[PDB]
Amino acid sequence: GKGKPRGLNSARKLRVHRRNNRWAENNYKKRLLGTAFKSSPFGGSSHAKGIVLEKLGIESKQPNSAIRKCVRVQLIKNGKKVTAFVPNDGCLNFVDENDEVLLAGFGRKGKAKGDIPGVRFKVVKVSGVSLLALWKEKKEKPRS
Amino acid sequence: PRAPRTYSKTYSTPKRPYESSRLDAELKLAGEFGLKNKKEIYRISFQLSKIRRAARDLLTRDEKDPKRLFEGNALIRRLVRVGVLSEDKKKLDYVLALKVEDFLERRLQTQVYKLGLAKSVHHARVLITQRHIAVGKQIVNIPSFMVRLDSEKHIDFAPTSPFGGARPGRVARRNAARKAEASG
Amino acid sequence: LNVLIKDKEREERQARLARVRGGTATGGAGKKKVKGKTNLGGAFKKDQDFDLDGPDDF
Amino acid sequence: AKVHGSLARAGKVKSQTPKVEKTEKPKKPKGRAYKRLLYTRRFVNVTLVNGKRRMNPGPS
Amino acid sequence: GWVPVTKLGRLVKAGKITTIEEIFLHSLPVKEFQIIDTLLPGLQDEVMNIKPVQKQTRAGQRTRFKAVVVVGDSNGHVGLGIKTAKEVAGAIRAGIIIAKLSVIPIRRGYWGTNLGQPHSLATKTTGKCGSVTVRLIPAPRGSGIVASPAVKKLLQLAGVEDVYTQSNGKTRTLENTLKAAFVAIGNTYGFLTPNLWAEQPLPVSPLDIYSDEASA
RNA sequence: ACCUUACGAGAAAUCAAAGUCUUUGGGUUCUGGGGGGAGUAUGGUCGCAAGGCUGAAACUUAAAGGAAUUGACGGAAGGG
RNA sequence: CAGGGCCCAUUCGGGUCUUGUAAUUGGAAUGAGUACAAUGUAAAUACCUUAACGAGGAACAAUUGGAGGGCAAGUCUGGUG
Ligand SMILES: [Mg+2]
Ligand SMILES: [Mg+2]
Ligand SMILES: [Mg+2]
Ligand SMILES: [Mg+2]
Ligand SMILES: [Mg+2]
Ligand SMILES: [Mg+2]
Ligand SMILES: [Mg+2]
Ligand SMILES: [Mg+2]
Ligand SMILES: [Mg+2]
Repeated sequence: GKGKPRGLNSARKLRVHRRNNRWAENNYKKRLLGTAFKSSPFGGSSHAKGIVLEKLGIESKQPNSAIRKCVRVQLIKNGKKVTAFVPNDGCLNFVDENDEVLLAGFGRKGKAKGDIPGVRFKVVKVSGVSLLALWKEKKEKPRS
Repeated sequence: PRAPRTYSKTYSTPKRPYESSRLDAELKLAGEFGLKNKKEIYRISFQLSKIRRAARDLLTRDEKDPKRLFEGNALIRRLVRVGVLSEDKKKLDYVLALKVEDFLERRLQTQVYKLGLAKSVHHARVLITQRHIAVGKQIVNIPSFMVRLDSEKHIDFAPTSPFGGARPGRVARRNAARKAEASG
Repeated sequence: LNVLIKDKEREERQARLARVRGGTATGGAGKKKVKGKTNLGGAFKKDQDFDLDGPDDF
Repeated sequence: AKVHGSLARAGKVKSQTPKVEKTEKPKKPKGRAYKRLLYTRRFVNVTLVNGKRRMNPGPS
Repeated sequence: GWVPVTKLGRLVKAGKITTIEEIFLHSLPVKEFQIIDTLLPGLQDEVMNIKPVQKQTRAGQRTRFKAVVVVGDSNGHVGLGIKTAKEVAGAIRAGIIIAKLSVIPIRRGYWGTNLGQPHSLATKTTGKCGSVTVRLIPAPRGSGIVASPAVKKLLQLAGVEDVYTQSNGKTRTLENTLKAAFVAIGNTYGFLTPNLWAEQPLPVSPLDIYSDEASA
């Protein structure tokens, strides 16, 4: 009889079975436990400002031979330490030190993106100026 | 606070962005009817989808049903009035078989071209937009006007314009000023 | 500047081998022939088997 | 692991690219006119053909 | 020329058989493609994809090309052929032969009210190849073929104007999904409906009217 | 329990049930939702103990897996 | 400047009847903008209307993302290695 009950008064069993088995999912369990509000560095927001600690030369995974040019940043709202990847060619020459950067995710919904081992965020703005505007020389930085 | 203004969106982009057949179809439509973007074609396919959804909701209803009779006659009447639906085909099954070229033939741009005041759909577009056109005795500068098939007899040039007369225009008056300057 | 250098040498190399009738400098005495280029199209890049076989040849 | 590296090389190729200046072109039309020229290049004037229509042929 | 070898080929060359409905009516097995392109001269073909298959060997991989072809004329008939060959052009040519050999009819119908010509299918109909199941549901006018691109072109080539489709299984396996859709539109003439309930006089075969236009 | 078909089913191996399942509803109970981390931590609860039963997450990863095919190999068996 | 049968039944001659390119030239048309005025408004601003001015290629110059696949669009040319 296909598993599940079929009787006309058996809605309670179907409801509680659906709740119990809804816990087996990924997105539902994450939303209902609220791990984004508790165990996420951004705390569930899309973006976050932080202060650059140092500049890292993280090497990519196999097979890929490169140095990926990320930075360590301490978040302003949490004080949490975070690694952020500075996206384009030559753009690490803007992100020097003690700066206010704005950070976003990479799009992989909390996962490390590519051959880059263990970074989950990218840099968007440095010192209030966006990184592509600096890269395309539309604008230029303040002194500090 | 005051009552909120209602608004609605009038188009919808298609589901697959890059499909070569649909792209070549919409470019044929835009070239033949003189349109500027794909948003106009999306607007017409949205309007047609709403008409088809109402007709689909009525044909599930049985015949002699009062809602089906009332709203089917009203929808058929609005379609035969604007001229998208022919005078013989008036049975709510022809409504389903309509397609976007039926709506696109009724715009003021293609009507100005078909009446022959224009020589092109692109000339028709700029003639409408630059206010040399009047569907009643009233200027219309909207190319998507959807003339109502007793207004087709009355599309003509505006009275307060050149090409309907009584004063030439800026560049003509300038050139006449230069030639009267050279005469004196 | 280096691109300037390369382009200029290219143009000059057109000029020297204008007078000399065949291929390389010194011609048939030379013992060295003039090479050509293989028009591959796009066939062999990141080399594989060709799905697009040609039905007819001009 | 290897969190260090050679940070001195950043921007190498972007600095090595020779600056080639853009040629100045006539303006392309905007709007309905641009769709008009795309329609004309695709449907009435199909001057370039190889039995299959291509939009950006490399020099054959 | 052709110089046919089948009784059916001699009959279709002589002009005794002037339609393929007689073949579909008497379930005559076609084995010569010249019958099909003689009786349906207007069908036009399209090759779906060419994917390479490989057999491992002592040194490397013997590779061959699999071509999927759909023929059809745009009212009532479709054929599906799939052929593996050493050469891509041979695979396409032989697939056009195989697709012409497998031509079956389609029962078009009405979603309601029988006013115009038949636009849609008569019933819901399913088909299955591999894990893939394709279901086909009759749609109102102006709905168009609501299908993924391959099975949309197959239903366009059948002559259907509007049909809802539902899939199940590994639908990215294109050859299996085409064979499932082929079985699904083949079943349209398999379903018995109350308009088909009335009895028929069982007409006699052209192979016995014209029995002396065979070889001897 | 076995043998043969394949009406049928299935991804196949195979199956008289693993059929009567997109033409999807005879009744009912239990379990699963990509691979790890992990049957791990932690809290209960049973046990003299050894342990049993319940049982996560952070983080990490683009496959892990099933059944078949063709090769290659075997301190496997035969033949020429 | 790159094209069809035919009037021709006048072999590679005008090409009507069109379709698009042009370091080839012409006038027409109009708002964006500016501004008397009136209207608008509690008073204004703006819209609607309207004298006067306001166009045409360095002018009144549309971007944003892309061009291996998914998924429209390179049988390119330099650079790095
Ligand atoms: Mg009950
Ligand atoms: Mg996980
Ligand atoms: Mg990888
Ligand atoms: Mg599905
Ligand atoms: Mg295995
Ligand atoms: Mg761009
Ligand atoms: Mg790029
Ligand atoms: Mg590029
Ligand atoms: Mg493509």
